[PDB]
Amino acid sequence: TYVSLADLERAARDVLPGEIFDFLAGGSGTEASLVANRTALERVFVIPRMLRDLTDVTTEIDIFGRRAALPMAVAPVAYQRLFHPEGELAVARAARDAGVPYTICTLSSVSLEEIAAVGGRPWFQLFWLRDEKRSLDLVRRAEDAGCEAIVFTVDVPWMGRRLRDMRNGFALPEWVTAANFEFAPATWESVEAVRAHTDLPVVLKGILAVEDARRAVDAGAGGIVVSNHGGRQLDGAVPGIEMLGEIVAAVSGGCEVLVDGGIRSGGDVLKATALGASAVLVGRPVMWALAAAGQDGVRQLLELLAEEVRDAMGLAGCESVGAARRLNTKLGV
Amino acid sequence: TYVSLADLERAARDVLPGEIFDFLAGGSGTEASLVANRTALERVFVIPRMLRDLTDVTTEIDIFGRRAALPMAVAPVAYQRLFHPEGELAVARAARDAGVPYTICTLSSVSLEEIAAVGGRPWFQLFWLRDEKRSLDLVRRAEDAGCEAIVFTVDVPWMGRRLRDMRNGFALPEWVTAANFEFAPATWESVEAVRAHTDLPVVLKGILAVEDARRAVDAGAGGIVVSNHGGRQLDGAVPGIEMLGEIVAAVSGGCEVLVDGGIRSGGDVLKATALGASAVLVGRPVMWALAAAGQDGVRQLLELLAEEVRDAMGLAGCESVGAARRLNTKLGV
Amino acid sequence: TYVSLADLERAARDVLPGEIFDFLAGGSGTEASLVANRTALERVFVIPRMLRDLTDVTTEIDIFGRRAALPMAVAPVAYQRLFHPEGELAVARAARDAGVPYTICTLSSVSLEEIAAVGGRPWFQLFWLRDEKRSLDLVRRAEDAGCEAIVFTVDVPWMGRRLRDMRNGFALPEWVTAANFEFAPATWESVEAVRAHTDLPVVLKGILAVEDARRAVDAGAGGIVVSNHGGRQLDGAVPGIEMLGEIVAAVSGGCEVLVDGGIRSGGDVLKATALGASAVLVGRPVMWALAAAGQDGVRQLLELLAEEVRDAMGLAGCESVGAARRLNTKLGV
Amino acid sequence: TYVSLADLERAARDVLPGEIFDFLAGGSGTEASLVANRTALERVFVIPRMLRDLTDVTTEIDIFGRRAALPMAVAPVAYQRLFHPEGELAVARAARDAGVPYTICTLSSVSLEEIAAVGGRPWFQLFWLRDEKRSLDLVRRAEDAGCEAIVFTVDVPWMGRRLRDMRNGFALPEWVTAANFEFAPATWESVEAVRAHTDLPVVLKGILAVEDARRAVDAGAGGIVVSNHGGRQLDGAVPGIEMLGEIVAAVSGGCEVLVDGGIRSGGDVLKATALGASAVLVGRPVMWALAAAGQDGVRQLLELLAEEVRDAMGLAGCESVGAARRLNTKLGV
Ligand SMILES: Cc1cc2nc3c(=O)[nH]c(=O)nc-3n(C[C@H](O)[C@H](O)[C@H](O)COP(=O)(O)O)c2cc1C
Ligand SMILES: Cc1cc2nc3c(=O)[nH]c(=O)nc-3n(C[C@H](O)[C@H](O)[C@H](O)COP(=O)(O)O)c2cc1C
Ligand SMILES: Cc1cc2nc3c(=O)[nH]c(=O)nc-3n(C[C@H](O)[C@H](O)[C@H](O)COP(=O)(O)O)c2cc1C
Ligand SMILES: Cc1cc2nc3c(=O)[nH]c(=O)nc-3n(C[C@H](O)[C@H](O)[C@H](O)COP(=O)(O)O)c2cc1C
Ligand SMILES: O=C(O)[C@H](O)c1ccccc1
Ligand SMILES: O=C(O)[C@H](O)c1ccccc1
Ligand SMILES: O=C(O)[C@H](O)c1ccccc1
Ligand SMILES: O=C(O)[C@H](O)c1ccccc1
Repeated sequence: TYVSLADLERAARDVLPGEIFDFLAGGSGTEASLVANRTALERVFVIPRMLRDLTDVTTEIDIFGRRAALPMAVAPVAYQRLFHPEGELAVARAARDAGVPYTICTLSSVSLEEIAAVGGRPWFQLFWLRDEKRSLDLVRRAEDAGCEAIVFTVDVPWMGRRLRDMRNGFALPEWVTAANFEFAPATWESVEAVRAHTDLPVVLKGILAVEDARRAVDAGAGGIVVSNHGGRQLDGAVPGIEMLGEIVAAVSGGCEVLVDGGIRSGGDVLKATALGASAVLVGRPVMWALAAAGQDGVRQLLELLAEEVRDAMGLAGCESVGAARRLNTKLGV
Repeated sequence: TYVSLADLERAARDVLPGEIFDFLAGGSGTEASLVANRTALERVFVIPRMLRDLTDVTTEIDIFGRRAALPMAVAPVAYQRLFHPEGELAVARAARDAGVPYTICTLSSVSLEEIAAVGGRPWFQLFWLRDEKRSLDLVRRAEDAGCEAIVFTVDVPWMGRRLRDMRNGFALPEWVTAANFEFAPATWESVEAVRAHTDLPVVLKGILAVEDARRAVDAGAGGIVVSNHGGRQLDGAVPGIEMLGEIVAAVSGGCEVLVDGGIRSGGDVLKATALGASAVLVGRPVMWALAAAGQDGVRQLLELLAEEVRDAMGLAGCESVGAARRLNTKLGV
Repeated sequence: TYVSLADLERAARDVLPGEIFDFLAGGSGTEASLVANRTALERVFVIPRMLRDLTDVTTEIDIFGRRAALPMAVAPVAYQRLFHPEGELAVARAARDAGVPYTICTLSSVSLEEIAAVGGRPWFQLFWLRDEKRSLDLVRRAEDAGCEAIVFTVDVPWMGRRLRDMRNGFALPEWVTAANFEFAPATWESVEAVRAHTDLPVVLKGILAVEDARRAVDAGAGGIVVSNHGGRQLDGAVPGIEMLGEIVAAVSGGCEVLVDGGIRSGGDVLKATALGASAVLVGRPVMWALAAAGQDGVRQLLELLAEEVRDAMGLAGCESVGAARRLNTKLGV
Repeated sequence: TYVSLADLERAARDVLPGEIFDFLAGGSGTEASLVANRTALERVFVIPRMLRDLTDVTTEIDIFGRRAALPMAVAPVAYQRLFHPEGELAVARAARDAGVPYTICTLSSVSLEEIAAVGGRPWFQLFWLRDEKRSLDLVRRAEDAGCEAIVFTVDVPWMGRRLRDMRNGFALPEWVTAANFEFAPATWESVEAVRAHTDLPVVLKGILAVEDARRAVDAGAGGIVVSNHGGRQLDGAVPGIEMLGEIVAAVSGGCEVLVDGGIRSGGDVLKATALGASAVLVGRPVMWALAAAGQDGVRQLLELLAEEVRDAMGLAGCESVGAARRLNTKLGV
C-alpha cells in the first residue's frame, strides 16, 4: 500500500541494479536542472477557493480530440525493459486501464505496433533520424498503428552528458534493444516536414523560450511541452515550471501547453494547472512503479495520483480542471 | 517552569503515545504547508517604535461584543480527550480563567453543553452536516448553551490526506467519541442558511483568497480566519500569514480578520497584529500544554503567552493592540 | 596571535564560566534578531572602486567634536567585571590607547568617575531612572567627569526575556555590583529633559523606525544609533543594518547616524559605512578580547580591527571614510 | 579519465602539500567572496533555444586580433612551480596546443621570455612596480617577446589578508622564485603611462563598478575583466558575474568584457556568455590539472572544457559564441 509517489522510489531503488537506477534517476552535468525542477515546484503555493459547488468534481480533460481521465499523460521514457521484463506493455496496459495517454517512444524496447495494439489511444514520440525519410516512415507507422499525436522531441540535437552513466560505464544489456529498428539535429524545417506528412496533432516537447512557444503555434503545432527533459539535457536549463506562466500568456490559447519535470503528486499537478498548463507529463515515478511491481505497480501509482488530483482540486474549490487553471498562486521561499 | 512554548512540545512528546502525537503534529501530504506556516512567520520582522507612553499597557481587545484579555482565542481542535482525560473541560476552564475565548468543536469529545457550562463566554465551531437541518440544530444548541459566535469551518469539504495517520493506521480509541452526536461540503448557500438562523456573529474559518474575504463581508460574516488549517488540508496551500495584509486591506474594516497557523510566541502574536490581524488562534501549543499537565498546563501556557505578548508590545512601543496594528514590518530571509 | 575576531570568541568561550558566556552571547526569545544581525551583514556586498590615489589612506573621523582613529566606538556593555577582574578599566585603557571612544555604562562595575579618569575622551550611556532627578544627576556626573556625549538608550523600557539567563538561573556574583549606585520607561519628554540639562550631544541608541530617526533630529539629538540592542530586546526586531540606508536618507545629514549589531570585521565596518553610517559600535567582540587577555587582549583586538578597516578601505578604493560612504552595495543571497 | 572539473580538484588535493593547496584554494577574510562566486553562477539559469541549424557549431572567437579556440583564456596565477616542476611551461604548452590564450604573470616562476618562446600567442599580466620605469620595462619586455595583450591587474594596491596563509605560516620554498626579477598602488595615471608606451591592447583586470568600466573605455582600454580576484582581495566584494550584465550594457561594445571567478564547466562558460561576456578566464581548475598530471593534465582539462562548451552551446541552440551572447537568462534560488 503506497500512500505517496516517494514510497515507490524507495521500492524501486531496492530492486533495480545500481547502474539502471542511475540511468533512470540521473541528469546531465552537475544535476543542477534536475534539482531545480523540484525546487521550482516547492516554491509555488496555491491560493485555494472555498465554498464552491463540488457536487460533481471531475478530473477529466479533452485533449488532441480524446477525453483523458486526468490532466496527465505518461512521459516518453526509452528502453522500459530495463525496469521490468514486460517493459512498455505493462505500462501501456496500466495507462489504458486508468484512462491516461501513454507516449510510445522511438527508442521503445517493444515495437510501437505491439504497444499500440494494447489499445488506450497512445501517442508517439519522435526523435529526428539522420536518415530523414526514415523519420517520416516512423511517423507513418505510428499513424497506421492508431497513435493519436506525434510528440516531436526538439531538445535533443544530441544526448546530454550523463555523468552517472559515464562513471558507471553504463550500456544496454544484450537483452534490451531499440525494437523499432544515427539521428540528426531537428530544425524548424523538420517540424514542417512532419506537419505536412500527417493529419495528427504535432506536439513539440522541450520548449523553454517564449519566442519558441510562439513560433511553435505559428508553425502549426497542436501543443508544446514546456520542459528541460528532466534535467537530462542542458545542465543549467531553466525548469519548465518557471517558464510556464509566461509561455501560457504568450500563446494565448493557440495550442495546448503541457509541462513536465518533477511532478510527484496530485498537488504538483494542481500547481501546474494553476500556472496554466493543459496537462502534465510524468516520467520517473511511472518507471519506479513499473520496477517495483510491474503492471499492477503502475496501476497503483495511477490510482494514487488520481486520488491526489481529485483531493487537491476539491480542497482548492475546483469542480473541473478549467477552474483549477483559474486559481492564483504565490511564490514562497 | 516553562519559559517558551517549545518547552511544552518537548513535554508533550514525552508523554503521548506516538500515534496520538502524530495525529496532533501532522499535516497533509508532504507537510509543505505545515512547514511554510513557520517559515512565513520567521521571515517577518517588526519595526518597533521607541519613547512612547507605556504607563498603562493593555493587551485587551473587544471582539464579537466581549472583552478578551489577549488578542488570542483557543483554536478548534477535535477530540481533546485524546490528549488528557479531562479533555475539553480542562482547556475550557483554563481559557475562562485567562480571559480568552475557547472554541468548542463540532467533534468535541465532551458535549458542547457541558463545555459551555464551564463559563467564560465560548465560541462554537461548525462543520456542515450532509444532513443539513442537523446543521442548523447544532447551531441552535450552541446558541441556547450561550456560545457567542459561530466559527464556520469552510476549508473542509472533506478531510485532507494525513499520511502520518495512514501510516500509523490511526483510529480513535474506543474511549473517545464525538460527544455531540456523514458531513457534506459547505457552500455560500450554507453560509446564508446559518446567517439567517442565528443572531450570533458568523466567522468563516479557512479563507485564503482575497476575493473570498470580500465575499465573506458581502455575505454578512462578522469575521474571517485567514488560515490553511495548520497545513492539514490542501498540501501546497499558501500560509494565512502570507495573505493577511492583502486581505486586511481588501475588507477595509468590514469584518474582524483573524489569522492562525504556527503562532508559537507573543512575538508571533505581535507580527500577526502588525500585519493587520484583529486576533490570532492558537491550536497545537494548547494541546501540548493539556497533554503535559492538564488544566494547570494550559493555565501555565496562557500565562506565558500573556507575558510574552505584553513584553513584545511594550518593547515595540505599543500601549494597546490598536497601536500594534499600526506597526510596520520588513520581510527578511 | 589572533588573525580574525572569531579567534577571540573561541578564546573567550574556553575561559569563561558557561553562564557568563551565555549572559554575553545570548539574545531574547528564540534569538531570531541576534541571528539576523549576522545574516543581514552577510547578504551585503560592496562594489569596490579601483585606481584611486591611496597615498594617504586615513581611517580617522570627526565625531561629537573629537577626532577618532577609526569609525568605531566600544558599545555600552554592562558589568564588565564579569569578564575580567580589571573590567571597565582594562577596556577603557585599551580604547584610549587605540584612539577610539569608549562608552561608560550606567550599569558599570567600576564607577564612571574612575573610568573617565583613565582619559581618552569617554562617552556615557544613560538608562532612565524611575527616580527621574537621579537621571539628570547621572548625566551631570558624567559631564563633570569629562564625558563627551550622552548615549541615551531608548529601547529598554524594561529588559527583554533572555531565555539562556532564565534557564541558567543567572545572577550577578556578589563581587560584581552597579558601581554608580528601579528604572522607568523613557519617553520623548525624557529626551527633552536631558537635552535641556546638558550641553553635550545627546545620542539616541536603539532607533529602528524611520519616523523615530526623523523625530530624533527634530528633538535636537546629535546622533542616533540604529540598533536592535544585539538582539537582546524585542525578539523579531529588524536588524539595524536593514534600516540604515533608509534612515540615512531620511535624516539627510541632520545628525550622525551610527549602527551596531554583528560587526565582526573591518569588512563589516566598510559595509556599514557604504550603507551610510558615520560610525559603528562594537560590543561582544570587545568583551571576548577582555575575557581572553585583559587590557592587552582588547589592544590586540583594536589593532586587528584597525588593520582590517584600513585593508578594506584601500582595496575598495577609499582614501577616507567619506569616500567609503559613497561606495555602492548590492544585496546577494 | 576526468569527466568534470571537480574530478581534477580531488586529484590535486591528494597530491599537493596542504599549505600549497591552501595558497591555491583560499580567499581573503571569511572567504565570503570566494563562496559567492560559486553561488552567483549557481543561481543563473539559461533559457535555451531549439530547432536551430547546428551543422557547423563553432566555439571560436576573435579577440585582441587573434582567433582563439574557445571563449576562454588561462587566468594569471603566480608561482606555478609551486604545483608541478614544469610550472608555467607545462601550462603554456597545453594552452598553445588547445588554441587558448595563456596569461604570463609578472610573478611567474619561469621568465616571461622562456614562457613566450613556447609559442601560442601569450598575454602578459602586469603588477605596477613602486619603481615605475621598471613597470614600463616589464611591459616592453613582454611586447619584445611577442605577448599580444597587457592584462593590467587593477585590484591589488596591495595583497589581501589570506587567513589560510597566515595560519599556515606559508612562504615560498627556496626552489620557487619570481623569475622576472616593492610594488605600488596603480592609478588611472599608471593606465595612461602604459597605454602611451605600447601598441598592444591594454586590458584592466579587476573592474566591478559600472563607472570604472565606463572610465576604462574612455581611458583607451581594449578590454576589462570583471572580477573580484577569485575572492582573494576585498572580502565582501561583489562577484563579477553579478555585475557583468550591467557593465556590458554600460560599455555598449566599446571594449571586450571578460569575466572570471568560479568558472568550473562549459555550462558556466555558457552562462557567462549569455550574460554578455566576450570570454572568461579560468584560474584554479588549470592549476588542479597541472598539480594532478602536469602538461598532460592541463591538456585533458582543456579538452574536457572544449567538449562541455560545445555540448552546452548546441543544447542551447547556438552555432556560434555570438548566438550564445543573445541567449536570455533567469535568476533562480
Ligand atoms: C530514463 C529516461 C529516459 C527518457 N527518454 C526520453 C525519450 O526517449 N524521449 C523524450 O522525449 N524524453 C525522454 N525522457 C524525458 C521524459 O520524457 C521527461 O521529459 C522527464 O522524465 C520528465 O521529468 P520527470 O521524470 O521528472 O517526471 C527520458 C527520461 C528518463 C528519466
Ligand atoms: C489535531 C487537530 C485537530 C483539529 N481539528 C479541527 C477542527 O475540528 N475544526 C477546525 O476548524 N479546525 C481544526 N483544526 C485546525 C485548527 O483549528 C487550526 O486552524 C490550526 O491548528 C492552527 O494552527 P496551529 O496548530 O499551528 O496553531 C485542528 C488542528 C489540529 C492540530
Ligand atoms: C552583555 C551585554 C550587555 C549590554 N548592556 C548594555 C547596556 O547596559 N546598555 C546599552 O545601551 N546596551 C547594552 N548592550 C547592547 C550593546 O550596546 C550593543 O547594542 C550590542 O552588543 C551590539 O551588538 P554586538 O554585540 O553584536 O556588537 C549590551 C550588550 C551585551 C552583549
Ligand atoms: C593561487 C592564485 C594566484 C593568483 N595570482 C594572480 C596574479 O599574480 N595576478 C592576477 O592578476 N591574478 C591572480 N590571481 C587571480 C586569478 O587571475 C583569477 O582572477 C581568479 O583565480 C579567478 O577565479 P578562479 O580561480 O575561480 O577561476 C590568482 C589566483 C590564484 C588562485
Ligand atoms: O533522456 C532521454 O531522452 C534518453 O535517455 C535519451 C535517449 C537517446 C538520446 C538522448 C536521450
Ligand atoms: O484537521 C481537522 O480539522 C481535524 O483533524 C478534522 C476532523 C474532521 C474532518 C477533517 C479534519
Ligand atoms: O542588554 C543589556 O542592555 C543589558 O544586559 C541590560 C542591563 C539592564 C537592563 C536591560 C538590559
Ligand atoms: O592573488 C594573487 O594575485 C596572488 O596570490 C598575489 C600575488 C602578489 C600580490 C597579491 C596577490
